[PDB]
Amino acid sequence: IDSSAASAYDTPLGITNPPIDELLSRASSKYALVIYAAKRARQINDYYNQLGDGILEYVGPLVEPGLQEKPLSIALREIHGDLLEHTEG
Amino acid sequence: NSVPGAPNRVSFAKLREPLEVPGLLDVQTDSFEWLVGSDRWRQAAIDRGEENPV
Amino acid sequence: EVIAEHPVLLNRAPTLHRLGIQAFEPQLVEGKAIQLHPLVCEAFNADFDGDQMAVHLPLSAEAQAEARILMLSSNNILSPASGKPLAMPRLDMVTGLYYLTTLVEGATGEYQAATKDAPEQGVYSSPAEAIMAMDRGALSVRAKIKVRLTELRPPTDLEAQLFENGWKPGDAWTAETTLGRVMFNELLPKSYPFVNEQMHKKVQARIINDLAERFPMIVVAQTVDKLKDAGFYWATRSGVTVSMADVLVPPQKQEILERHEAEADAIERKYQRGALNHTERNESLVKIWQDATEEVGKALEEFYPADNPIITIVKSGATGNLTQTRTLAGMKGLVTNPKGEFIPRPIKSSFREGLTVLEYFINTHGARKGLADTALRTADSGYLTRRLVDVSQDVIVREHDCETERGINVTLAERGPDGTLIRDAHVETSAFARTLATDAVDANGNVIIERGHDLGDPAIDALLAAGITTVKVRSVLTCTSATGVCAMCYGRSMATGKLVDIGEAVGIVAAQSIGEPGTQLTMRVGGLPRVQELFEARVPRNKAPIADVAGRVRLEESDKFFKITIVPDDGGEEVVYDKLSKRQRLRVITHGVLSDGDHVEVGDQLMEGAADPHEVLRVQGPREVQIHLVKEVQEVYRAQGVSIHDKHIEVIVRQMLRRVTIIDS
Amino acid sequence: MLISQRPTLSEETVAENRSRFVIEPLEPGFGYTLGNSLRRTLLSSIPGAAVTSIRIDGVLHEFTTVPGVKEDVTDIILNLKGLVVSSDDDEPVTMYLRKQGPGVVTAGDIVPPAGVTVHNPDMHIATLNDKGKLEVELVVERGRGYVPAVQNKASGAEIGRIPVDSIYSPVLKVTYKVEATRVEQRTDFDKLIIDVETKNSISPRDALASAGGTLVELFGLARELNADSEHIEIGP
Amino acid sequence: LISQRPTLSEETVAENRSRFVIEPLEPGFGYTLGNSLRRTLLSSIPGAAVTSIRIDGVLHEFTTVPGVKEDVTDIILNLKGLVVSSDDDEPVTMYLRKQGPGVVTAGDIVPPAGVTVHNPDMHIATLNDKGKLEVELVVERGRGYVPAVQNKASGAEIGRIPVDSIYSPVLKVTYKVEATRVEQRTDFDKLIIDVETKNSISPRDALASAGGTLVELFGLARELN
Amino acid sequence: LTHKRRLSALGPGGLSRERAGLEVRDVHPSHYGRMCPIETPEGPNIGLIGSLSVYARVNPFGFIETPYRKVENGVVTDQIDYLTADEEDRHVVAQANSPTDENGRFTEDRVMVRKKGGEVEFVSADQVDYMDVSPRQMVSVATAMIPFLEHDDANRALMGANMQRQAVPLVRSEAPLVGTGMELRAAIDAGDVVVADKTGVIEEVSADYITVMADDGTRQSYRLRKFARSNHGTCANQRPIVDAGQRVEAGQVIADGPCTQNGEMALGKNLLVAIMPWEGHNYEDAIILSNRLVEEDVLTSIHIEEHEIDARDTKLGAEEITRDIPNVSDEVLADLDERGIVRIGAEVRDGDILVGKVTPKGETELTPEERLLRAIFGEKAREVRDTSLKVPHGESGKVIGIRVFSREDDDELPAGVNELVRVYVAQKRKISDGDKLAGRHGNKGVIGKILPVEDMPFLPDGTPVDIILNTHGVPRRMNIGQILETHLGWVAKAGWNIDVAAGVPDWASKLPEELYSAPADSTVATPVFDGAQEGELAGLLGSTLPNRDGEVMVDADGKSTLFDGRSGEPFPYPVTVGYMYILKLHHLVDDKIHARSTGPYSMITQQPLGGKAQFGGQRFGEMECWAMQAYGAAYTLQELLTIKSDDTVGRVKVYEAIVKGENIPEPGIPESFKVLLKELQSLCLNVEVLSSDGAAIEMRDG
Amino acid sequence: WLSAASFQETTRVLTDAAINCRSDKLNGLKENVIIGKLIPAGTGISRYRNIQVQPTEEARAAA
Ligand SMILES: [Zn+2]
Repeated sequence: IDSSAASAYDTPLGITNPPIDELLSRASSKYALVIYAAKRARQINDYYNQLGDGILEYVGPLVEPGLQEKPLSIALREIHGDLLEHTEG
Repeated sequence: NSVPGAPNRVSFAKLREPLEVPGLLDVQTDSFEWLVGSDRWRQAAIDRGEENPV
Repeated sequence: EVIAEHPVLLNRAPTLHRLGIQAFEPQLVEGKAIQLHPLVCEAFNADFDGDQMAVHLPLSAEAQAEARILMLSSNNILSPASGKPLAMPRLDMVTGLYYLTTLVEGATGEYQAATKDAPEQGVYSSPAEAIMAMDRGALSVRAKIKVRLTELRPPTDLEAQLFENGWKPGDAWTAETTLGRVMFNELLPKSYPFVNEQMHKKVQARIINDLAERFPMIVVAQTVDKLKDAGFYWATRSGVTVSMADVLVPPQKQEILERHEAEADAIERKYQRGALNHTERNESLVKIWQDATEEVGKALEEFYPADNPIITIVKSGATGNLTQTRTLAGMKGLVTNPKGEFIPRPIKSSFREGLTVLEYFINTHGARKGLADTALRTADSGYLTRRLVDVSQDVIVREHDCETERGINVTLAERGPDGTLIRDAHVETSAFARTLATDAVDANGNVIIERGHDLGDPAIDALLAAGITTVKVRSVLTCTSATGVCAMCYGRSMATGKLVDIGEAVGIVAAQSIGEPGTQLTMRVGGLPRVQELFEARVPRNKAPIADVAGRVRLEESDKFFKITIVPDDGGEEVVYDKLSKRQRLRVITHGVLSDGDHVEVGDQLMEGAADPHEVLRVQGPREVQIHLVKEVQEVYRAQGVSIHDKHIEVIVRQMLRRVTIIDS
Repeated sequence: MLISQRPTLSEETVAENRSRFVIEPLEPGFGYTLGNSLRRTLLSSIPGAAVTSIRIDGVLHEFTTVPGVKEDVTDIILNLKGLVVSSDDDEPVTMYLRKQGPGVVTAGDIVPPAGVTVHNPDMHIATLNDKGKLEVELVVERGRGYVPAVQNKASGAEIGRIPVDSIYSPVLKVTYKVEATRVEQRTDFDKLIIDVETKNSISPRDALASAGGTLVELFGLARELNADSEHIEIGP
Repeated sequence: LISQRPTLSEETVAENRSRFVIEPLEPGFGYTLGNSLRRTLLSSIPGAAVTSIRIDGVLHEFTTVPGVKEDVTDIILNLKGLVVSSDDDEPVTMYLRKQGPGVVTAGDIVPPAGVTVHNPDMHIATLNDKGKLEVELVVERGRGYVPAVQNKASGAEIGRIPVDSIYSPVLKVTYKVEATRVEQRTDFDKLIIDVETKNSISPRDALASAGGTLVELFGLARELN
Repeated sequence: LTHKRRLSALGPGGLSRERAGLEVRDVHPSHYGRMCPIETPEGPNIGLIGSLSVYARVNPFGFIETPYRKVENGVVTDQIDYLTADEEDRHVVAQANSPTDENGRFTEDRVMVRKKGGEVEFVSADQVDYMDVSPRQMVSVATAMIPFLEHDDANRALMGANMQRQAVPLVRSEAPLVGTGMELRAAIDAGDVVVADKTGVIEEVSADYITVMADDGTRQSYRLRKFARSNHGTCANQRPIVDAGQRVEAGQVIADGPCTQNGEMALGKNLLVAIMPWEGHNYEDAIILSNRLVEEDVLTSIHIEEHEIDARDTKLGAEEITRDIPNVSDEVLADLDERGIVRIGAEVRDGDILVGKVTPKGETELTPEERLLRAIFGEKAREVRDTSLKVPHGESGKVIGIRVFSREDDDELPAGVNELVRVYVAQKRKISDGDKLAGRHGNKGVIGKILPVEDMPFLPDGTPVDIILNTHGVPRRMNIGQILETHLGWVAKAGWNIDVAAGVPDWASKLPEELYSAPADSTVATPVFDGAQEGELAGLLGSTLPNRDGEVMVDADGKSTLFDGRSGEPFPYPVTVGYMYILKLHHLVDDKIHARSTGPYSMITQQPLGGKAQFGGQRFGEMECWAMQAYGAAYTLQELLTIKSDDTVGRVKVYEAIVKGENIPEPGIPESFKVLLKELQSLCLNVEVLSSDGAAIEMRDG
Repeated sequence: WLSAASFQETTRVLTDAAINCRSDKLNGLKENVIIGKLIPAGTGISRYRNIQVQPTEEARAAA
C-alpha cells in the first residue's frame, strides 16, 4: 500500500543517517531528544576514558561502533534502536 | 590631437567641443598658491581685475 | 578524521530571524572561500557579490546535539513567521523547472490523431523510448505525446476509474503529457500523484507545502535537492540570454506619445490663456502622462512573444516585474521632485533608447532620495525589533492546556452573493493554525468540528460547506495560565507544522517575525512610523475622534474648525466635541458625507484617519482595543504583501494589556 | 608519461537487468569525456533485432479499434514494441501470431521461424472476447540504435502495413554521473558512475564490454597515424 | 545495418594546421567523439617547457638589470612565450649571453644537443651600450599546467627564479559534423576535426597521442569486466 | 585624482553623519555642472561626500562656477562666461545637444532649457540666452569614464564609479577596446605618468632612467619608480615607452604608470564574455572564469607589505638586534645574515623570523621542572626574551628590500629609539575563488569557479570564452549598457567595413567618415552622453568582417552558436557573446580569511580581542543571542558566553579536556559580571548576591 | 531591575531600584544570559535538564 509505505526515502548521508522523524517518535519533544542524546554521549565518553583498574559502572556502546565514530552518533544509533529508556524530570 | 603623443582612438562623437577640459588638479594648486602668494597667482589676479591682491 | 560528523554554525549579520544561524556539516575545500548551498541563501538573505560569513564551533556534547537536531539546515525549511517554505527553488532553478514543464504547440514529434491511412503518431511505450527519441532529434521535451507509465501514480482521478482497488507500482497507464513533466514527476516521491501542470513559482510552492504537510521532512529535503539539480541542469539549456535584439520596443509607442503630447500642449495653451491654476495644470498633466504610461505598458506587454528571454523570466516567477520591463523598453514615466512630488514633464525615453541629460538628472534626484531613505528605514526597523524583543520575553509555553472555554471570534465568510459564502481573503493568517474553543454548530444543530481540533484547510472547507461563517478559536489574548502561555492556546507552530513544544520561547519568535519585514516596509501617515506609533500606544498624528454615545448627531459649522454634538438616543447629557482641522474628511456612511440626521453607534468613527487606542479601550472595552490594534497592524503589513500570522501580533498586544491603574487603594 | 594511479572498474547489481558501474580514480577532467562517450556508444552501437512493422487482420483502412479484442490498435502496438527478440538473419523475416477464441494472447503464442527466438514468452499483448480471433503478422529486422517509424515504401501496393518505431538497442537506459574523490591530498580526481538498464536478452556487463571494444576500435583507428608517439601509459 | 567500418583521412591546411575526417559514423555520435578528442588534445599531450631561470646579477623577480630596458618581470613574461622541444626526460640547461647594444631574441639562446627552439625571432629584451644579459634556463618535460615550485621545496639557492611552465603544445582544436553519409539511410554522421599546434609537434603526433590515451582508458574500461 | 577633487561636508564646522536628515543628502537642481549627482558613497555617507564636475571652477569667495556659452538672437556665440548658481538662476540655460546651424542659429524653434527652479521646459529659440559647453558637463571624472552611461540606472552608475575607483594594478596593463575619451586626460592629470618637459631626442633609455636631449642644448634626466609600495600595498612601477633616437615633444608621455598603457588609463582587461546560465556555478551574482587567465597571468597583481621594528632603550637594559634568539632550533636562523636580518631574495613563510631582536628580561623565578630540564640538557638560562619580527599569520612572499636606520650613523630617530629596520615583502597574487571582479556598469561578483579550458563553452571556430555572466542579473538592475558595450566590444575586436556600394546606408547617415571601416583590434571611443546609437550598433554588428577562415562567428543580433565543453553537443539556442572590460577589485580572500582557536585577550574584561591583525575572535552579538534563544539552544548559548569568552578557569579547563579527551566541564561565572558588580559598588550601590538561605555569597573565590 | 537597566535608561532604573531596595529573582532570558545561567526556555527548563538515561534491561542483558 502506498499510504502504508509512505516513509520510503533514499539512503541518508552522514549527519542525517538516523532519520530525524523516527528519533522524534522515540522521544517526547526535540529538546528531550537533545538531552537524551547528550547524556548518552557523555556516558559513552566516560566509558571510553575509564581507568580500567578501578570500578566499571558506565555501560559501553550497546551497538557496534565504527572505526572512529563519534560518541554522539553512537548514542543516536542506540536511541533509534530502542536500546535505551529515559524518564523526564 | 592636443596631446603630442597619443594613440589613435576613433570617436563616435557628433558634436564639436568649444571648451577643452581644464587642469584637473587646479582646485588644490590654485588655492595653495593663493595662500603662499606666488607670482603667478598675483599675475592672474591682476589680469582678472584687482585692487591690491593679498 | 576530526571534522567528520562535527557540525559547525554559520551566521551572516544582520541576524533578523532564527534562520540567520544554521548548522552545517563541513567538508574540506582547497580554496579560501566558504562554499554555501544555493538553497539556504533566502534564509540568510545572502548573495555572492562580496558577502562574508562567520563560523562557530560547538564543543560540548549538549552543544553538538543541539546543532545536529535543533539547528540543522535540513530541518528548518519552513518559515517560523508564515509557514511558507524558504529552502525552495528560486531564480535560475525556477527558470529550468519552467522551461522543462511548459507545453509548446506544434513542436517536433508531437502527438497526432489517427487518420484514414495512418495510425496515431507520437505514442511511446515508455519514458526510456521517449528519451531515446529526443536524443535523436525526433522529439522535443515540450511536445505533447501519449506515453505508457508504470512507475508514476495516476493523478487521483484516472486512478479511481482505471484501478478499482488501487494503483500499485508496475501497473501501466497511458498519460497524455510532455516528457518534461514526466521527468519532473520522476523527481517527486513515488507515492505522490502525477501533477501534469506548468511549474510556475506558485505551483512549486504549493507542491512543496503539500510535501511538507504530508511527508517526512527528510523526504522533503531530498526532493528539494533533486529539484535544485534538475532546475540548474535545465536553466543553462533554457536559452535565456540578454541581447539588444531581444529588447523589443512596441511599434505604436510614437502614436500614443504624439496624442498625449497634443493633449499636453492643449492644456499648456489653455493655462497660458489664464483659465487654469498651477495646481490644476500640474494635476491634469500628471493624469495625462499616467494614462500615456499605462497605454505604452499595455502595448509593450501585448507586443512581446511568450518565448522572449525577457518576458520569460518575469512570467515564470523567477525574478523581476512588468514595471521594470516597461522601463527597460517603453517609457520611464513620471519622476518625483526632491521633496516627493511628481514633475509634470515625464521621461519619455527608455533606458534602451537612452535618457537625455535632464531626464538623467531627474532620475538621479529620485534614485538618491530612495537610496538615502533605505538606510534610515533599516535603522528604524532594527530599533523597533530590539524594543519588541525586549518587551515580550516572558511569554514562554509552560503548560499543555489551561482548560479555558474563552476564545476569539474569527470570521470565515461574510455574506455570499446568494448563499455561496465567499471565503475571506485573509483567512490563512486569521483562522489557520488555531484550536477551536467551542463546537461548531450551524442551522439544524449538528457538531461539524469538535472542541480542541486544530483548524486547517480541510476544516475550513468543511465549515464553509456546512454554512458556518464565524468560529471561536483559542488565542493567547484570552489565556488563564499562571506563568507564560499554554500550547493549546498558542496552537500550531508555523515552523514544525504541529502543536508547539512545551518550553519554546514564542515571544522572541513573534518579535523577530514582526521585525524582520521592516526593511521592505516602504512608507507611503503609513508604513513603519504607523507601526511604531501603534506599538507605542501614542495618540495618532491624524487623530480622528470617535463617538462616545449612540444617538442623534448635530453638526455645527464655522471657519477653521467643525463641531459635532452627540445627543443620546435614550436621553442624557449630549456629548460636545472641540475644534477639528479642516484638511480632513468626515467618515463615509455607506452610499456618504455625514451631514446631519444620522444615528451613530456606540463607538462609530466620525472623521477620516486613525483613532487613539486609549479611547477605544475606555469606551468599548479591552476586546475591542485588541481587535483595533491587530487590524491596524495587519492593514499596515498587508499593503506590502507580507504574510505574518495574527498570533505574533496577538502576543505583542497581550504584553501591552497586563496592568491596571489603582484609583481607590 | 605514467598516470599517478591506475583506474579501476567495479560493478554493483541493482536488479535482474540493471547495474551501476563505478570507475575510479580518474585524472581530473576525464570523467566527463569517458561518461559521455560510453553513454552514446551503449545507446547507439550494440546491434540487435526488433519488430519493424505489424499487420493486423480485420484492420485495413481505419486504424482505431480491432473487433473481437478489448485492446485497440494503439495498445497492441505498444505491447508489441516491448517484445524482445533475438535473430540470426540480417534480412527481414516474417512471424505469425494466431489465436482462436477468448483468452489472453501472450507473447509465447508466436511461432518463431528458424533463426528467430523470443525471450519474454509471458508478455501480455491482447485479451480476446468470447468467440474472437486475432491474426497478426510481424516483420523482424536487425539493426542498432533507435530508428523512428519509416513510412510505407509503396504508393498503396500494401495498405495494411503499420510501421512502428524500432528499438534495436538491447540497452534501454543509461545515466552517467561524475563525482569528486581524493587519493593523497588531491581532492580533484573524478569518479564516474554509470547506471545502465537493459533488456533480458543481454547483460549490462556484456553491453559495457561491447561498447568498450567499439570505442577501442575507433580510437585505435585514430591512433594508427603514429603508433610510437608519446602518450599516457596506464600500466598493467 | 552497415557492415562498413569507419575510416580516417588527413588533409593539410598549413604547416602547423591539419584537418582530419572520420566517416561513416552513427547518428548523434560525431559530437561526442570530437569532444573526447578535443579534451584529450587540450589536456593530456606531453611537451617541454622551461621551469626556472637564473640571471647573473639579480636575486629575485622584482628587480631590474642595469642597461636593460625591460625589468626581470617583463623578461620572464617574454620567456613564457617560448616554444621548446626536448628529447631528454631529466632537466637540461640552456645558456643565453649577450653584451652591448642590440635586441636579445630567442635566436641567441644556444641549446644543448637534443633541445631545440622553434621561434628564433621572438623578442626577449633590448640592451644599450651599458647593458649585458647573462641567463641560464632549465628545460624539463611534462604535461598540462604546473605552477612554479618554490625554492624551499627543492632546496635551491637564492638567485634561482622559479617560472610557471605550460607544457601543452596544442593551440586550437575544433570539430564539425555533416550528417550526410548515405549507404541505404541518409542519417549517418561525418566528423571533421581541425587541429593547430605550436609547431613543437605535428598535429598528426598530437592526434596519435590522444588516440593512444583514449585507447588505454577505454581498454581498461572493458578488460576489467 | 578623485581624492584630490573631493568635496566633503564633514569635519570641524560641518555636519555629522548622524545629525543630518533627508534634506542635505539630495541632488539640488543647482548642482548641475558643479557637483556630480552620481559619484557619492553608498554607505552611511551618502550625499555628504561628492566630486567636482569636469568644467567646474572655484570663485575667489569659495563658490563654484561653471562655464556657459552666451547666445544672442538665437545665434550661439563663442564667448564663454563662468556663472555661479545665483547668476544662473536669473538666466535661462539651453542644452548642449540642441541642433545648431553653421553660424549658430537654432534650426528648430522649440528648445529644451532649464528655468529658475530647475524647471526643465520647452521654450522658443529667442528666449534662450545661454548654452552648455559639452553634453557631459554634469558628470565628474570617474563618471565620465563609463561608456553608455545614459543606458544605466543611477544606482548602478554610482556603484560602477565607486568600484572603478577600487581597481588594482595588474602586472601588464591593457587599454579598453571601447572607452569614452576621458583616459588620456585623466591619466596625464593624475601625475603617475612621466611626461617630457622640453622637446628633444632620447639619448639613453633604461628600466630606471631616461636621458633626453633638447634643441636648446640641455639634458633632462628622469628617474623611474620601480616596484615601489603605494599607501594601500599595491605595486606602483613605471616603464618607458620610448626608444633611443626617438624625437619627443614637450608634453608627450614618456613612461607609463601603474594603470597606464601608452598614456591612457587602463584599469582592467578585455575578456571574451558569454551571457548565459551555466550549471548554477554563476548563481546569484557569481562569476565563472577560464583557467587561461591563471595560466597566462592575465589578472595577476603584485602586492608589497612593509614590516618595521625598532630597538629602543628600556629601563632594564638595551635591546639588541642580533641572531642569538635564546630558545629556537638551528634551521630557523638559516636565512639571517651576520647582523641578524634576512637576506634579500629569501622566500619567507608564515612565522618566519625577519629581524632578530632580543630584550632584557630581568630576574625571574624559573619553574623547578624547567631548571631541571636545563640542567639535564645544559642550555643555560639567559636573562633575555626573544622579540623577533616574524611574518604575520596567513602571509608570505619574497624579501625585496631592507632599510636600516641607526643612531650611531647620525639618523634622525625619535627619542629613545636606537635602531630601526624595515623589510619589504612582495607577493604575486593570481585570480582565485572569492576574489571580487566588477565592470564599469555596476556589475560586480566573486569568482565561484575556475573551469579548465576544455570545459568552457567555445565558438564554432574553437575559441573558448573567458568569462560567463548570468542572465538573471541584467534585466532587473536596469544596467543594460554593459550589454551594448559587449556588442560594441566584439566589433572593436573584429574590424568592420560598411558597404558603401549603392550609396551610404541609411542607418549610417550620421557616422563620421573615419568610422566607415576599421581594422582588427581597433579601439573606439564612446563619449558619455554623445556616442554610438542603437541603430548604429546594429548596423556595425551586421557589418563586421570575418575571421581567418572567412566565416562569421557572431550574426547581426550579437549571438553565437556555442558548444558544450564537457558534453560536446551545441547549446540549443544562440548565446550572446562579446568582449567586456572587467576590473579586478581590491577585495581578495587572502585579506579576508581569518580563524582562531585561542589567542590574546583583553585587560579589564577577560574577553578575546577583535580584528584579523590581532588574531581576534568573532563577536556573538545580541541578535545572535536572540536567534539562539528562539531556537531553544540553551547549552550552546551558555557555553558561547561563558567558556569561550569570560570564564578564566573554564577556558584552560576546556582546552585541557579537549587535548586529553575527557568531557567538557561545567561553566563558571563570567568575569564581566564581576566587573559590573565592582563598578556598581564603586557608585555607592550595595549590590549583593543572596543564596537560598538569605546570606551573602562572596565573589572573592581564589 | 537587571533587565530594565540592560534595556534603556540605566541611571534612572538604577536610582529607582536602589531607593526601592528591589531584589531581582533571576528568572528570565536576559538575566540568565547576563549572569551565565541556562535560560529558562528550550532545553534549559527543569523537565528537560533532569532526564535520566540508562540502558534497558534487555539491552543490558544482551551486552
Ligand atoms: Zn491557554
